[PDB]
Amino acid sequence: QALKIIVPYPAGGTADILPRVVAEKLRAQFPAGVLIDNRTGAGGNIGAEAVFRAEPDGNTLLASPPGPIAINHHLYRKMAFDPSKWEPVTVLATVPNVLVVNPRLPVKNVQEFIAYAKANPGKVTYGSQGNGTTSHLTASLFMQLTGTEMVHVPYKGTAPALVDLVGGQIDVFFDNISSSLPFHQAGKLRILGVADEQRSAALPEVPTFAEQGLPSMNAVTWFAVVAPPGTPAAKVAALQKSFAGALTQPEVQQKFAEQGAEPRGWDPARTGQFIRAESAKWDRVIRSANV
Repeated sequence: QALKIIVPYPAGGTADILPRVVAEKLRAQFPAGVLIDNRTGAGGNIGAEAVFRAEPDGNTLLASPPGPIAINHHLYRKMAFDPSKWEPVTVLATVPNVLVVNPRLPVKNVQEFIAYAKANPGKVTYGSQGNGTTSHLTASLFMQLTGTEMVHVPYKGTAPALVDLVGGQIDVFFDNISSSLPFHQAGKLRILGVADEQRSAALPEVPTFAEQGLPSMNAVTWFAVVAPPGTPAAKVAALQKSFAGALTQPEVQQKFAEQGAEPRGWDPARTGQFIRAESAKWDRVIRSANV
């Protein structure tokens, strides 16, 4: 019985790399092999649906960022499955979002940026990867927490947005840390804040938003494993224990750090609470801003 893990995003990105690094460590346990299948489309809904439908024996699993687990059903009018019915296994890792600005912007930190945005109401421009994306929703969270108003400029993905931020065609981007990190290290962008409960290992000198007085401003790309509805608890538990064991291995922790990723390996109970908490949080953000 081979373990099939569907990643509903292309090969070669973070969503693909993390479950692959982990699955490399699981080989001895899964003699019939561990197979990562990439199935792109519809915000992860295409791959997600294939797992949702599969036999709930724990040998078909979805390894995904949040979209098809906790977010999409708040964005998409109708979908082929109900995300609230996923059986949680684990969270492999978290990659925090950050507030990044063009260095000519005359702000040094979050409070200064907040003040700039309020003195220049409706004028500061933020890029995103498109409506409903993590960058769009993170910006929306920030604005609802701070009562700032900023102009949305949607891009086809991260690279066009990052190019415009570097060039100065937009003022700000709520990027994932690994995208912006090397630009910040070369002083070519300025990361003001990390939207997480603790600082990032990859950027020890940049404070969190909590430490800059905005403690509710947490926004991370979490990579979870979930099983089809009705997968038995004992199988779920055995799988999570296996994933947690791999995340211990130094080589896995190093390859995760290389992506800006903090390993988690949370137990099924913790994982479920977190997902349910995230669904609620992001629905609340989407309603206050629209889809």
